[PDB]
Amino acid sequence: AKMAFTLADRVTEEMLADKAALVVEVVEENYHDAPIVGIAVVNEHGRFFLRPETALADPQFVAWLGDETKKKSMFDSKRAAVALKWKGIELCGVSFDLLLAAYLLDPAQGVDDVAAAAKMKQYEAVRPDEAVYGKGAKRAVPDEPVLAEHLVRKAAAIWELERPFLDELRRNEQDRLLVELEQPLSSILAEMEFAGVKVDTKRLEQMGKELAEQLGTVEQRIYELAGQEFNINSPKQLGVILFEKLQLPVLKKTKTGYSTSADVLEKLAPYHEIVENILHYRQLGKLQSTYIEGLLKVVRPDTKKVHTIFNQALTQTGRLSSTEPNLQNIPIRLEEGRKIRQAFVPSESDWLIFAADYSQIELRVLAHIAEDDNLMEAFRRDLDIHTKTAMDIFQVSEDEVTPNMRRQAKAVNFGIVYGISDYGLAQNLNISRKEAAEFIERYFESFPGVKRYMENIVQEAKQKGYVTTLLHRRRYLPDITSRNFNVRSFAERMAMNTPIQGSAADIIKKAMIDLNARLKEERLQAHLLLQVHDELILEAPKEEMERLCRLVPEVMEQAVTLRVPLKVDYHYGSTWYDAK
DNA sequence: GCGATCACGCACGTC
DNA sequence: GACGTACGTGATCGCA
Ligand SMILES: OC[C@H]1O[C@@](CO)(O[C@H]2O[C@H](CO)[C@@H](O)[C@H](O)[C@H]2O)[C@@H](O)[C@@H]1O
Ligand SMILES: OC[C@H]1O[C@@](CO)(O[C@H]2O[C@H](CO)[C@@H](O)[C@H](O)[C@H]2O)[C@@H](O)[C@@H]1O
Ligand SMILES: [Mg+2]
Repeated sequence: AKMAFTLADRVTEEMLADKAALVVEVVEENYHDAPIVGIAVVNEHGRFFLRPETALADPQFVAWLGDETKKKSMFDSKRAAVALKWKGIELCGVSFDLLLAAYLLDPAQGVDDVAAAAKMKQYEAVRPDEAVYGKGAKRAVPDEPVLAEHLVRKAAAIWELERPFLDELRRNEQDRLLVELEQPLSSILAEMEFAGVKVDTKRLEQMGKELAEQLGTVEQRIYELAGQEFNINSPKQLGVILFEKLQLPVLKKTKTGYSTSADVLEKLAPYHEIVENILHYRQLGKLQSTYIEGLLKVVRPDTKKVHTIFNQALTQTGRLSSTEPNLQNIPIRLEEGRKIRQAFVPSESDWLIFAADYSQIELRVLAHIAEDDNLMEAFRRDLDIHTKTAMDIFQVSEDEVTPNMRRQAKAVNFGIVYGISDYGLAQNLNISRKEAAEFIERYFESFPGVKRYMENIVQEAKQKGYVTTLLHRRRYLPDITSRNFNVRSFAERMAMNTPIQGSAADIIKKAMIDLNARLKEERLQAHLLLQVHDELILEAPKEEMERLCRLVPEVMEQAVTLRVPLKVDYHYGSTWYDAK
């Protein structure tokens, strides 16, 4: 049965009530400078559809959008807020975001439209967006009657579902997590995305040119060494060259053929000079295709900025992700790739990039949650944690810790945080399962509080059905009761890891909210550009650097109070590369 | 049948 | 442990 609404030709006062469900529809996946295709409002007075050209040109409607005392409930308010920012319109007063509510209640549902959220509460009187707009290439905005009914049904669902969602959040003790953390964060991310990051495209193009020259040389050397020409980028052609023509050992298999992962190739390098060249080719080609060509494709040519979109409602642990471009995986480990960061520059003359990162936040969170006396003392002394771990597991003095010992202890520390397993550690360190098991046993002997946490958290996951983070984010783990060893073991590792990774995510999100409040109080021009899981990147006038050196680390260190200190390192410079 | 698209396995970049 | 993008390849679709 059809849903009744007014297809309005002009904005009226009853559309401007002080509580409403609002839909401001942006169909393009990337909403930056994208069209708004229609607007729906549902409130005490009825249901309304407005054409955007009309509504967004109407002073009363625009004033209503920007009035913080006029409360709106929405789904994915950041998309609307950013699309409106590109049109110079402020959206304020969003008091409920159904996307973030659904995400907090259960991130595993993968809710990404109103219909998916609605089905959580047995409400089905709204179509999935994919049904209305189609998917992929065939995607398209439908004719007005179809569009208007869809937007009004979405607004009506939001209007109905706010109360039951808030009720369930309150039962879970997650209502403050929504209202005081995720919703305010959404506004901060909207500002970050809209500001964008300035790119030195000439520098990127120069790099592109160098890389292409190097790739040509290496490509030709590979042909020479192979005694043949082939698609180095093909798994089938390369496999025939390495494991048939050149007879290299097959040390590892993939589902459907020969593994050629770098870890495998590293092992084969002693047998034939072609291998080191394939590795080099892959290094350069990744930089060329993903970073140089990829970034240049998405830079806006007018302003030379890139505008990422942070997906706030995707990861199972409460981290953000970043897309189009992903600015959370710009190279840093190897110097050649690291130079890519020289192309990320401040957006104004005489400004600088300032970067601040937490030192070992996940192990500090683990020390806190596990109340492990040895680990807490280590951080209270601000020790090098990997050297301390080596001292304990290998039973030696600090002087006797060799580089290889520190390297292996570091890998153990990562294993412990990720959800230790003897097979996984063995693969990482390239040792036997028995040997890896001995490393883990020694670790738990030195850190018995961590051992107790790991046992207890798996038991809690089984008993309650989920694990929780410091600020009450939850992750359900139904596979924890599986009678399949591999399925169950993966869930156990999630039970161990999620409260650590997720609590670290909670802390940095709170730090962002606190930082923006402090920046506004101090009336600094500095602002956030990016978050990369445990680090915040800002730009500001050079004259603000001294103040930021004190202000940013303090805010990040004081965001929460743990049983150990939090420690933040910081650097600044004329490009992201130099903020090291 | 011939591009256009979709789907998936794979490899590799970050924290 | 958590992500996103690029690529090659084979399948499928879209329309005659
Ligand atoms: O707008 C972000 C918000 O939208 C969702 C879908 O509800 O993701 C869409 O937007 C993305 C960013 O452009 C795409 O990466 C994604 O493919 C698209 O479905 C949410 O998942 C997200 O939180
Ligand atoms: O032997 C106990 C030890 O095994 C683990 C897995 O490493 O859990 C297993 O043992 C349980 C009972 O004590 C089950 O509840 C669990 O499902 C099973 O996998 C550890 O958590 C536990 O300490
Ligand atoms: Mg760090």
